[PDB]
Amino acid sequence: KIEEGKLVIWINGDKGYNGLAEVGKKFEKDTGIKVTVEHPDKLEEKFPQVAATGDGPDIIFWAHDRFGGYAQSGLLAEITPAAAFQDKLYPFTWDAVRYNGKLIAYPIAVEALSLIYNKDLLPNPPKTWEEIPALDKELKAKGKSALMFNLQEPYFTWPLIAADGGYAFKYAAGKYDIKDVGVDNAGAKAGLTFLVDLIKNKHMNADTDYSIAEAAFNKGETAMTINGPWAWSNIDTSAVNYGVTVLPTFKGQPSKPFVGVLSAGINAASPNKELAKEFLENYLLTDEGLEAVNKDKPLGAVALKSYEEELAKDPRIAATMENAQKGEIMPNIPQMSAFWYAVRTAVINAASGRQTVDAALAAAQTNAAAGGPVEILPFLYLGSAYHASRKDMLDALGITALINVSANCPNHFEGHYQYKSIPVEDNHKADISSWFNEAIDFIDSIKNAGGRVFVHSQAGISRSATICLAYLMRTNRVKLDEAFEFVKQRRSIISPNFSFMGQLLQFESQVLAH
Amino acid sequence: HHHGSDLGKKLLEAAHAGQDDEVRILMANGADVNAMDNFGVTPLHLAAYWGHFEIVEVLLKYGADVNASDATGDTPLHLAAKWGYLGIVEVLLKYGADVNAQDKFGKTAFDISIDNGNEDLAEILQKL
Ligand SMILES: OC[C@H]1O[C@H](O[C@H]2[C@H](O)[C@@H](O)[C@@H](O)O[C@@H]2CO)[C@H](O)[C@@H](O)[C@@H]1O
Repeated sequence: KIEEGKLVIWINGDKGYNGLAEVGKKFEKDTGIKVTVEHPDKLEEKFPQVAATGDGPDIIFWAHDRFGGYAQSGLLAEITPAAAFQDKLYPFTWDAVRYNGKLIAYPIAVEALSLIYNKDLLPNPPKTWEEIPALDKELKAKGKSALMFNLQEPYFTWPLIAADGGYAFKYAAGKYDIKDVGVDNAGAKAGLTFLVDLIKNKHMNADTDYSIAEAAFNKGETAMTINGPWAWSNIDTSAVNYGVTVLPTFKGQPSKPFVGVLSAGINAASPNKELAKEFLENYLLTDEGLEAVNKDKPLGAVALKSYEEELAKDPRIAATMENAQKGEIMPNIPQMSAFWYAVRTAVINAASGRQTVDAALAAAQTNAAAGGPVEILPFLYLGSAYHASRKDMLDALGITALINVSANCPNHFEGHYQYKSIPVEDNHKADISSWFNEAIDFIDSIKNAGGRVFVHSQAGISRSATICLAYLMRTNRVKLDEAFEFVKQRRSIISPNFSFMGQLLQFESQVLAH
Repeated sequence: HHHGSDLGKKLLEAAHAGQDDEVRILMANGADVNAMDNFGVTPLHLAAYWGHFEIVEVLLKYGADVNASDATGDTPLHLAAKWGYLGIVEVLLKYGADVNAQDKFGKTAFDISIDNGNEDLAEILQKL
């Protein structure tokens, strides 16, 4: 869809959508172009889904890190600002939205996490992470706690993971090196270990999310939080006397927060690209437009040069910029998506005791630098014998059962999962179709118990793909070509051998007998 | 077995909170004195870490594993040495706490106490 003559805009629920909506009604007042600002849930996930099929907003707002992958998938329109426009914003904020040398979004404002603290509860914030257990013990005796922050989003734990040496993708020369990932190095392990100790010793609760941590701080229950400039408005409205300061050090090194550039891309499918350009360039990216958003929820340090006067006259912006410089600005490469999903899983699982730090981080390193079991359905995964040997990678996903589709691959962890053997070779003589019904019943029974099956073969290319297609075709009554494109979209190297294709083709005829 | 799990969780929370009478009641009703959470932390771990002397002593009378290692390598004596709990460390030792047990950083209770300025505790531990 996406209607001509209107603008729809998506922005995250923590940003100043009301103040953006006010810029939008200025636009409407002047142009008669209705502007609808929306803040959908899981916006960063939801946008590629809708935009893939030509739907979605006209303009999408997110930090720059997701935008390279949006562009790579053909979801974004190149932006072509005049040189006189490009000069109104800091050169480096343009760099953050530049992907293969094309400008793919408008930068708006620079974001970094800071340590926020209640000045009444804690006149002097700690300089180190190592101090925080002792403060929490003092504070707990008065019925408060030292620190609460969102443990469900890895962005909030990253400054500590990276302080001693963690990193996403190493920056070599002038390219990012997508095989050089620093998620399971000695630094990352040290940082995550410290966070896990905080929890196991009951200084934090692993269930804390954004809203719990904001409520606790803004009601005076907790002495410190970790959050960005958008959060300051709700503290103001509260009765809390707060400061924004340098994040504490860890092992004597500063916390290294990922620095995000809030950005606005134009949907490639929008028929209103010029309207979006006019709204963004001459209504939002002006001192008056940025001020309407900023009054609702602070943007941080806005990309707009003309604001270095007004900004930096705020100590909380100064604090943001100090944490920003101690950090690294996020890469925008298409792999950021898999990286974040991998670190999110590691953090939640280590924080919950479902995985040790070493198992959690190792699993995330492989998934980020190289890949892992591919989700087909929520209870059904597809992969290789290499994966079947990485217990950390099965556990990370919550695997409860495996279908080993091979004649020579051992069942490595028979203690810990339910195993179904299909002992066929990947050649023109194997009758894998003899096992389709057996395997579907196994999958179904494991699913009906809420578990997850990992189907693998030697390569994850032919034998296990063939089993996974047979499940889709019978379970949802779809043809082979439909099932094949669904899986191929998720695991691009699948290639059943010609005899397996025919056996699936014959199985198609039996399952859709009209 | 489901009821025993409930008792255990309350026991961990009571040992953590320093609720002496609650811990006794749960002991009387049959709580696993070595109940664990998903980090392998015991009620003895929590009582030692949080300075609940009376609770420490009840758990040990009831047969708590004095050298229990949580999923992370910490023993109750490591946790008590962290804060210089002379009284708690004394009974843990009385009950056979292992002065040579190492934590995830390779440090013993003596190392932990020196690293935190608990030097009174360190003179005690040094002779063992
Ligand atoms: O949690 C990983 C998540 O972190 C970042 O998202 C930030 C965002 O940049 C901030 O503007 C604010 O909205 O908080 C978010 C944390 O939930 C990355 O930008 C995002 O892609 C990543 O998934």
